Amino acid sequence: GDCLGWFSGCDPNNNKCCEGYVCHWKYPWCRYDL
Repeated sequence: GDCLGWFSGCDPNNNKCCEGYVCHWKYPWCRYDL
């Protein structure tokens, strides 16, 4: 494992997900960026 993943939870200030995902304040879970 390298990144958190859309399934994993992350923060907007401490985003630790893989390219493509975004920790928008809207929700904790990593939301897609499409």
